[PDB]
This record gives sequence, C-alpha cells and structure tokens, in this order.
Amino acid sequence: PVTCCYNFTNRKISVQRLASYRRITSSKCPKEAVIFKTIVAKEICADPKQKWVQDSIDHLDKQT
Amino acid sequence: PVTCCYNFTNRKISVQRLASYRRITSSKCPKEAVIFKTIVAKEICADPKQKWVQDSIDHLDKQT
Amino acid sequence: HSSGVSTQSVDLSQIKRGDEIQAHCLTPAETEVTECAGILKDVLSKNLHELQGLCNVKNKMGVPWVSVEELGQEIITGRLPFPSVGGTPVNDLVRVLVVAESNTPEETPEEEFYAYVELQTELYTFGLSDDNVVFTSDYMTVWMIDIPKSYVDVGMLTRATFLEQWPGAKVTVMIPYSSTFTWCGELGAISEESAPQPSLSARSPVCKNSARYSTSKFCEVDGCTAETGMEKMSLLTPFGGPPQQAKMNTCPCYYKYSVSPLPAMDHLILADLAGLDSLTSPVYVMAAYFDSTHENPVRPSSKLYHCALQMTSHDGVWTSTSSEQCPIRLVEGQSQNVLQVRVAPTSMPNLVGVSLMLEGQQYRLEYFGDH
Amino acid sequence: HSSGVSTQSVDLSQIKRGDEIQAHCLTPAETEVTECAGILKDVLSKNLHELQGLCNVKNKMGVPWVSVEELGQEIITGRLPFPSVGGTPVNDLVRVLVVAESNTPEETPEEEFYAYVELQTELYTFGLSDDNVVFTSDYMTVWMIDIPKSYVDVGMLTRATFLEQWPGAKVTVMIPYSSTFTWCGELGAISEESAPQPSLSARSPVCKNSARYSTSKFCEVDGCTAETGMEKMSLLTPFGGPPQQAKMNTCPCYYKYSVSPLPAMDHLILADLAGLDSLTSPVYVMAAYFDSTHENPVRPSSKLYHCALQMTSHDGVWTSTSSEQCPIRLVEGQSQNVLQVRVAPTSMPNLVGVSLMLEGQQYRLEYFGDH
Repeated sequence: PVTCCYNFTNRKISVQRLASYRRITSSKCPKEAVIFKTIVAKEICADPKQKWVQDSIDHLDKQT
Repeated sequence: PVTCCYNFTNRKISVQRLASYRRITSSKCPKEAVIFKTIVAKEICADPKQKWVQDSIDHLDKQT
Repeated sequence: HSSGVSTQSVDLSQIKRGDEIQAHCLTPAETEVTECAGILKDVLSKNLHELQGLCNVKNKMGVPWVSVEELGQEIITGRLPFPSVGGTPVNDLVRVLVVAESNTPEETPEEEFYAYVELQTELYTFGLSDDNVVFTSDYMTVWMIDIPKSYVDVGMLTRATFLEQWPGAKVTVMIPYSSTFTWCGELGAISEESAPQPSLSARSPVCKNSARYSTSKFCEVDGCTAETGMEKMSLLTPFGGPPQQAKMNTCPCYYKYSVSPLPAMDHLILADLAGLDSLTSPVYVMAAYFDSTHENPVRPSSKLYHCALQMTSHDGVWTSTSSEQCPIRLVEGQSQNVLQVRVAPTSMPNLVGVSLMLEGQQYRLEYFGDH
Repeated sequence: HSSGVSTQSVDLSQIKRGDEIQAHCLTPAETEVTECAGILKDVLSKNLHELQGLCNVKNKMGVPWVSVEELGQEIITGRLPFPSVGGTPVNDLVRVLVVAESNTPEETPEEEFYAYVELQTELYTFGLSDDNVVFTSDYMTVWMIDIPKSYVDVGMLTRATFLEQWPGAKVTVMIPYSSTFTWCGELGAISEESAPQPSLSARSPVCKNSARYSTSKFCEVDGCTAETGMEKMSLLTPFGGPPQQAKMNTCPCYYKYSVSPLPAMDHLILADLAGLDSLTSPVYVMAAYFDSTHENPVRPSSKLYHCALQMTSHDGVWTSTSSEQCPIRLVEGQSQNVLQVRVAPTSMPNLVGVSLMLEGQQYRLEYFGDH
C-alpha cells in the first residue's frame, strides 16, 4: 500500500505539466515530501524547502 | 659523448651477472651514480646509497 | 591449489602485542619504521607467522613466474581482487603491510633471499624501499607504507621481483579497511608454464545504467513491486562453486535513485546466503557508504566509510556482530541455514557497495557505475 | 561558428574588482555564498559579461538538444575536454564557477529563464543547488562550488536542464588551474537533429607502454639518440586544421623512465609550434608535475601542481612569461615563427604532462598511462 519518497528531484517541472500535488502524511514514510502528479498521471517526489516547489504549490492552489 | 643517469634501478642485479662497475664523474651529469656493466655488456644506473649496490661493489672489488 | 578465499575470527587480545601492531603497523601513525620494527622484532622472532592471525579474510591467487634473462629476474605480478572501493580523495590514508616470503630450501642457496615489491597506480608507483622495512628474516621481509585510500582499489598493480624462482614464493598485502577488519590480498607464484589461477572473486555493478532507476517506470518489468516485496534475486555463485549459495537483489537500486514514490518497506534485502549448516568458518560482509550528515552545498564533503559485520557459529548457532554507524546488518533468514544482508530503504542513496566474503567466495556488489 | 578554442590575456588590474572575484569566487575561501555574491552583484550589474575576461583559455563545443517532453525538459550534456590531469587525492579543492545563460528573447516568454546544472562523477554528482547561487539576472545564473581537484577531469560529465530550447543557451565551467590561469569549458546548444560538434581538442599518451623506456634498448629504433639530439617528432595538427603546426616529441619518455645511461642534454624539446607569423592571439602551455622535493618513503606526499606559461606578441615580437618553479619553459625556435616547449632532462621523472592551447587547437600531452 503506502508509497513514500526516498529521493527528491532537483530538476524543476514546467508548471504546465503539473495536474496536482499532495503532501506525504503517513508515519510509515521517512522524509517530508510534496508529490506532484503530471498531466500524464505520473508522480514525482519534490523537496518542500525548494523555491520552485513552493511556487508550483501556489500556482496549483490559486487555480482551484 | 657523455652519458649520465637520470633514474636509478630499484631492482638489485644478480651479482653473477655483473661484469664491472664505474662511477659518474663528469660535471655534465646531474646525479651521483654507480653504473653497473652486466656480463652481457649492458649498463644500468644504481643509487650508491642502497646497501645492495655497495655490497656489489665490495664484491666486484674483491675479484680484481 | 594456489587460489582461494578464507575467513577467520581475529581476537587482538589473544595475539601477542596485537594492539601495538594494530596501532603502529596498521594505523597511519609515526612516519618512521622504528616503533613498528621494534614490535615485530620482538613478536615475529618468537612466532614468524603471527601476522597471519590478523587477517579476517584472506584472498589468494596463483600467478605465473615471468622471466627476464639478463638480470636474474623472476617476476610475479597480479591484480588483487580488492573487496571494496578504496575511497574518495577526501579520505585519509591507510597503512598497509606488505610481506614477501618463500619456502626455506633445505640447501643453502648461493645468494641471499631478495625481493622488491611495488604498488603502482596510473600516476604514482609506491615502492617498498629499504626505508620501509619493518622486519627481515632469512626468507621473509615485511614492509610498511601509508597510501591514500583512494589508490588502493582495482587499478593498483602488485609486482614482486625475486632473483630466483623460490619455492613457495608469495607476496601478501594486508589492507585494514577499519580498526577491526583487515583483508589480505596474496599473490602466490606458480609455474611459468601454467596459466593464472584467480580466486572465485567477482565484482558486480548491481545498478548498471542507474538512469534506469530514476523513476518507477520499469518497476513492473524488473519485478520490483510491493507484491514481490522488492525482491528480484540473481545467483552470484557459479555452477561448480562451493556448497554455499549467494544471491543479490537489484531492486534496492530503485530506492537509491528513484524520484518516484516507492512502496514503504521496513527493510530491503541486499543479498542472502544459504548453506550455513555446512560452513565451518565465519562470513564477513563489508559495506562502503557516505555518512548521512548534512553538508555544505558549496563544498559537498565526500568522505567514504567502511564497516564490516561478522556472522559466526557458536555451538551450532549463527549470530552476527552489530554496529550503530553501519548502514547494513546481518540476520538469520527463513532458517539458520540462511543469512540475509539487510538495510533500511532510506540508507540506499548513500550506500556505495557491499561485499560478501566467505570460504572460497568473494562478491563485490557496487551500486554505482556500470563496470 | 558554434565550436572552437580561443585565448586572451587576463590582467586583473583592468578588471572591475578582478582581485576580489579571483580571491573569493575563483579560490576556495568562505564556505558560504555571501562574499562572492556581494562582489558579483555589483560588478555584473554594471557589466553583465565581466566573467568572460577572466578566462585565459576558452574551449567550446556544440552538443545536441535532448528532450523529455513528459516534464518539459530541454537537456544538454557533454564531456568537456579538460586540459590536463585534474589532480591527486592529496591535493586541495578547486573553486569552479558555473554559468548558465542564453540570448534575451525579443518577446517575454511563457516563463522565466531557468536551468539546473550538475557535474557528475563515478561516485558523486555535484549539483549546483540554489544554495550555490552567486548571481541571477533575467537570462543568466552563476553558481559557485568547491570540488576535489582529482574529480575535475575526464570522467566528469556536465548536464544542464532547461524548460525551453533557449537560443544562444550555453553553460560554462570556469576552472582555475593556478592562481593566474583559468580554463573555461563551454557547452553550447545546437539543434536536436544536429550531430555533436566537438572542438579540436586531443589527448595523447606520449609514452604508451612506459616499460618500453625502462632501458635504452629501443633508443636506436625510436630515433632517440645523441645523433638526432633526442628528437623523434610526430604531428599533432590534423590535415585540415588551422594554419599553425604543432608537433610533439616522444624521446623524453626515455629521460622519464630509463635506468640505462642516457646522452647528456642541456634541454629536451617536448613540443614546438610553427606559424606564429599569422597567430593573432597568445599561446598557453600548462604543465602538471610533482614537486622535486624529498619525500618520506613511509608516506610519499604526492601533491600534483599546475603551472601555465604564456607566449604573446608585443609589436610583432613573441616573448614568454617565466617561473622559477615551473619545470617547462617556452622559447622561440630557429626563428620567431616557431616556439618550443623546453625542459631540463632531469625534470621528466616528475613531469606528468603539458598542454598546448592556442586558437582552434588544444593538445593534452600525457607522459603516463596508455590513454
């Protein structure tokens, strides 16, 4: 079941390729993470402390 | 027509393959050196400071 | 046979001045041969082969004599199967002991027993001069020298030059990978005619084409999923090898490189070994890894570490040594006839490689590179 | 063109705060980005292309765009032709400056300029995170990072990821080899379908099979004798290359490896370059060598040093810079239309290599290995 993030991507994903994101909340997981879901339904692990990740989160929240 | 030594052999030559020996004397040369002449008339540079070289000389000196 | 891999426990407490030898001859300390020469002089004059009791693992190969005519040179050279990545430029040094010896003929030879050993790397050739000598006897010489850990790895060549084809001539290189684990690479000369006799030692790049593991795309194709339990095993032991069977798992590669969500796991199996019910010596497993500390992005400190665990039989029961800093751990498998090398998923990014060493078998598992 | 090699003089005196940049941005110093950032923010704000004036040698190449539409990534990557051996693990670090940029479009794009650069080696990948940033402009970002010298060499791949196929996009790695010589490696993007367009840069192992030079046996055969003056020249400049002809000499391999007596020589010629009558930019020759100082046989301190000399044309006359420490020297040849790279015979044992850099040509001469 539960999936987690073990590595973060250091390459920014163009906002246009992002459909959504959720945050890791499970205790079974080791690292804090943001999980972006692409327009192709693919998930990529991202670092919360990074500038591009926060900006991407804003964009996604301000279009709902 | 002067030859010198630029490197020393770190490998001891069998005292039964040593014909004779001579020392570098020419001011044209850069390093102190013992030149061994093998029974096949080939010359090899040797560092006078190594013990095996001085025993080879002590031996070559006795058989003359 | 002049080839093989052997294990043994090492208790410095039951070895004459074992602590001093370890601190002054196998630890980069005084830049002078005196302290260590003085220890060996006393110890080895009482027991010529005491140094062998310090090898936790001994890997030997048979190398053919290569003849030179003019100078009286019989030369044996070989590429020792170093168990693990030596290190990163950031690491310190390792003090290794080099031993050149042979059998004593019952008939006094014409000349004295001579031997010149050298460890050459692409750029520099570390030679064991007279100034490195820490012990000498009629048919054995011991040299000491500090070399940067990064050099001690595949690439470094071992050449020993003797005057004659001494019976039983062999050169050994004692390489301490940690304070409690020394590995000895030995080169035992054989007939000029015969071909090389390599020990059953292999090096395996478990994550070839690591880019493949950047995502979970090939997870299904590789058999690395929750259902399989992130287990895709492949046989390490060749067909006609010893009665023990070792296997490696390639699924850990995903946890090391995936930026895609992976199934949550308590632990991952890097490898396991079966046949313990018939093994009569201990099994050693060594890990190479970067410490998980947070480092300055401006200057990414790359100090590589090494830890070695040991699985031993006590009254028929196999138990392992434990270690706090060590990322791996050995545990009994489904039964006492099996041992598993485990690790926590989150340790993979920093894991560089793990080596499995046991009676007649050595496997160097690397999680980087494609060669 | 979109590929090539170029040179120029670098006079910090006539460069806005050149000394400070060089000391806090091109030298491993403060382990934080504040110092270099403050300097760059003031200088590049008034002169955006200032850093170009700091590259003594510039070597560029075109590398095809490579896409990953799945994420909108436009990637370029390549293997810079490093001018010489990075170093030995005993060396310190090198503070390289990384620059990613592109032309400023006439129309405001769908997003802001972006680029992530990473320098990956066998064991570790050095990423230029935001924590490494020392300057950001609308269409240019500059990162700073300290890397162990031994890593900066062939084997280090360079990768730049963009979100658009920006015109004029290119990344540059500035690499100080000494306090006065900076070599910049550049990767310029060319159209996808395009084939790699490398610059004229070669690497030659002058002494393939160093054992061939252990004695003088092959002297006559190689044409390395007193009669010829130890000069067996071979051509470096390919057939359709620039109008400057460069040749290398293989005879010095004897002075580096021979233990047999050799003809006394005042100097050896490592290489020469003819055609200076039409060269309108300076020439640089960098040498990599170990220190001739005495070592401890128990712990040979193998630190690799780098020195670069420069031949320039002043009113039609070509003269060279000099250095009491540098084993090589540059002197005009039989006429001002030729330059020779010289060295005293006794310096070869410690000479690891020399590199020739001039307009449209770069030759890396190695006196070790077989590659």
